[PDB]
Amino acid sequence: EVQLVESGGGLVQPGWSLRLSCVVSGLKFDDFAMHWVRQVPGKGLEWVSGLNWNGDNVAFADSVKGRFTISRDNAENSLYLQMNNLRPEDTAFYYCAKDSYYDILTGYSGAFDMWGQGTMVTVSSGGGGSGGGGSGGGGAIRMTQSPATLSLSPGERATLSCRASQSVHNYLAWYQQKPGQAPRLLFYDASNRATGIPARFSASASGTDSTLTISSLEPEDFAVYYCQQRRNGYSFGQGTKVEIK
Amino acid sequence: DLCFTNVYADSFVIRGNEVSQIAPGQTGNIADYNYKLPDDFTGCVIAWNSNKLDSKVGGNYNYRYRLFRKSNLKPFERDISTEIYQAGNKPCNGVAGVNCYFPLQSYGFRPTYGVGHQPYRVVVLSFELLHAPATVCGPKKSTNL
Repeated sequence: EVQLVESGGGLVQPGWSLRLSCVVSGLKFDDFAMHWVRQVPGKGLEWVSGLNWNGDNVAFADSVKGRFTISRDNAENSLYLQMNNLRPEDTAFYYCAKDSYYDILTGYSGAFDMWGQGTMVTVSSGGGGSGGGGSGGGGAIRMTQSPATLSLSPGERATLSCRASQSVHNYLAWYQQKPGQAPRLLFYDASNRATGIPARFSASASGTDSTLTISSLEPEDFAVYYCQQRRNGYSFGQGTKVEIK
Repeated sequence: DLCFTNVYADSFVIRGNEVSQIAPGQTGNIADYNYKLPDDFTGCVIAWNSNKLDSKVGGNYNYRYRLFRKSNLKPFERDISTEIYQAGNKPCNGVAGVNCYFPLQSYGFRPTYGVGHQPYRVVVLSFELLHAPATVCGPKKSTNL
């Protein structure tokens, strides 16, 4: 199986440069694109960047565009990030994700099929900084989850509906994140089952509406579930934190 | 009045999602793995919604797309082939299997698609200026007598 080991985290004074590494193992990494994704402590997921298997597809976050550099090596199976001009808002938990390629016209798809352990980078030793420019990337109509928060006991059936603002065709990803543990993929394309998934987990989707059913709940299946979209400069949903009632 | 030597016409249909990718030197699957329009070019591309004539409810499998490639196709490079693509480890001996998908994939159209997924008839006209006499000219009327 693919093991993804990250390194380069720790506590640093903002303003200088840092290097983060994700070493890949398990199979032919050359055929798969690699990606960086961000975790703000205690909230939802935010995407960082993505580099294709051949490096032809370069994708950078708007905030970090023009100042952060991505690179990769398919011989040693590594992905490198070099960052400059650090500011306190960059403190986060980074994850390297392996490619889970899809098949429609818009291109390849990089998502959370193979996970890295995630490493913490805390650039917070000086004074805080921010800006007054909100733009429109954070105010976009988020995919609405009904219910937004569901607390249920083991044994019954839980239904979560993800309703999307724009037509996402069939590409929606359903994701599970155990608190304090490595998050787990749930559903490809929100419509077909992932390999080895038991019968109690099911999901369906078409257009902008998606349903996720978890029948016969168990005490260990409480986690954070995500419905994630991929139109252009893909971003994540708000996430639903299902725990014990 | 500008008369040039040769003209090349290409025509096909793609999805309405990737309309913005048609430009000289873009990033994306279509911009590289089917054709890359050169940064410098004479000629251009015209696209228009050919949805109601090229979309089927059951899925217009007639229109297909070559999807996977390990390389970016250069300007004026033509890649038309029939080969099954290997992604994980093996091409799975020409079947559908574990992480083994076929590039020449039918779109799976639906006229129930939203405005974003409305396929476009996309054509490119390409100019060629060669040492040969320019014969593909425009009319020379002539005026009245």
